[PDB]
Amino acid sequence: MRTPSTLPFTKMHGAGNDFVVLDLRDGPDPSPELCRALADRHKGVGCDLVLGIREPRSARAVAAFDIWTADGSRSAQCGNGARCVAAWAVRAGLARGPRFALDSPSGTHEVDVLDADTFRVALAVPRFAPESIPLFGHDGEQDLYEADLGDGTRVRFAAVSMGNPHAVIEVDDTATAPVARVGRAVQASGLFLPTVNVGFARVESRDRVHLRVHEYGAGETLACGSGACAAAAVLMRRGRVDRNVSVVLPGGELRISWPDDAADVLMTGPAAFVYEGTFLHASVL
Amino acid sequence: PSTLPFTKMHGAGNDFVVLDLRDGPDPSPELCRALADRHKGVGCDLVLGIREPRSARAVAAFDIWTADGSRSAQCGNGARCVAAWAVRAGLARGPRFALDSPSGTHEVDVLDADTFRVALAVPRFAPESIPLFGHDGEQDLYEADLGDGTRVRFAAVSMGNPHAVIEVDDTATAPVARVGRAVQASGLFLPTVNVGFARVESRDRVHLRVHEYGAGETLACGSGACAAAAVLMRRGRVDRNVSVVLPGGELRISWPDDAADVLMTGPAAFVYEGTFLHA
Repeated sequence: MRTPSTLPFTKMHGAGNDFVVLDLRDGPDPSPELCRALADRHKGVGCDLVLGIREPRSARAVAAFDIWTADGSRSAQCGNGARCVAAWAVRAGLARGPRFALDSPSGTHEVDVLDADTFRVALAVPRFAPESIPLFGHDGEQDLYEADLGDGTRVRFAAVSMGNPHAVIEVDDTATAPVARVGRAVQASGLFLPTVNVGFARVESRDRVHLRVHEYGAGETLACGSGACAAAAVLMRRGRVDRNVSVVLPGGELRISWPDDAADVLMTGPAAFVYEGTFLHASVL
Repeated sequence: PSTLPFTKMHGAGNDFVVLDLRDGPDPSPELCRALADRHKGVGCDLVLGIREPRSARAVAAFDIWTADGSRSAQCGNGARCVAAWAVRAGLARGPRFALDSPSGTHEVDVLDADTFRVALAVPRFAPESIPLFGHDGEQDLYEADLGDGTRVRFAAVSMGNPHAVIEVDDTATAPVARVGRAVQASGLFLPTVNVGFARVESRDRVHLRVHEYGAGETLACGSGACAAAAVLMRRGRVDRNVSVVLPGGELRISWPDDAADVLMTGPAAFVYEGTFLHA
């Protein structure tokens, strides 16, 4: 039922972090050229990430997925995307049952189906040691570190690795924060790897946290799952919120659970099917 | 109804969701907004709806909705995309035909599979036709100190919609959003004026950025390109056939004589076919 010259796809999003999902089983990977075209919001389809679904690699998983950014390069992990792959897998008959595993580029992740739209994904175990983030110029683990980013920009932040590095800055109001400017400053500070994602968090209660994230490469999007998990863990590590907490992002709301310091952070949230598509003249770019 | 077939197209990066409305209701404001949402919907500058023709001449009409669900009286790049759509659907057979827009009837020449020349409108420079306020009896280059401290020298023309055309030394560094909004709020024009920032490279070539009503800048504004060309032709600065380079692509503009329609040649592209799932 696949017309030659065309590429079927599914447009999805997880809390406004949006994806072009391809079924890559028994065929090639998309070239970088094709990924770039797919992600072009005006002349292509438009998305934060291209996700390609294949047969499982691990013994237990029901499907595997790979990830491409809007410039065509591969990416090692994605938070919101995993929920969309899970929903897509359920819809395609790949994944039956309340619980199943998915292979990402970097690991195998257990998924719980909470309802048709809601999926819970184990992401990673937070690492706080300055040595594992790495947090340069710091040796003792601390709840908060302090950065002099030049006169007029003094920043107090927490630090944690979720596979990717994260700086978490508490704010009076997130809608409000110099996300792009301070996020770029922290990224260029040399306190972290240049890949650090900078979150700006406002604690509404022990149950509810508001967050914006300046992400490496993309900059800010509507939702950064890794950053949400990082903000939650940091605020839990310092006793500010409960071990189950809602994180409110521009594009949607997630529920983060971290039952034990040695356990994986769990990320619950929505997955949405937006439209089905057929990209024309897929060989002509 | 349940799901909704659509076609995604663009004209020089000005992008559209095209619906076939020939026997169904118009998209609601709510549907238009969901359709235009780039992250949680389809994503487009405008929604276009194909309808049966109104004029004796045309093979099809089309209506236009903005990303907030309100209707729009015309669109230059969209017309080329409607032309391509109409050819593909078998509505228009040979290399020329007419299309009804919400505000007129437009001759289309099919130059090749992806290239269409469309007659936009006859330029009107009379201050009372723009309408120009405060002036409204004066036809020349104008100068005005806007309410935001900027002094601007600009030409005025109506292509159906109003246009202010400002010459600059460099389109890349021009204050398109700031001065474009200043001009719209000025009261020299209806708030609906599109504000162009044009650098003349040669008599054959013009670079342009346009601050549009409502949307702000996009990758291409066809009516703005026609307005900038007609202004610079009346000002004697360019030939009656001129290329207008926009952020998303290039258009070829011709205005054979002062009573003629301005003709706008440029690309139209099909990107993908889609089924919107509502749910």
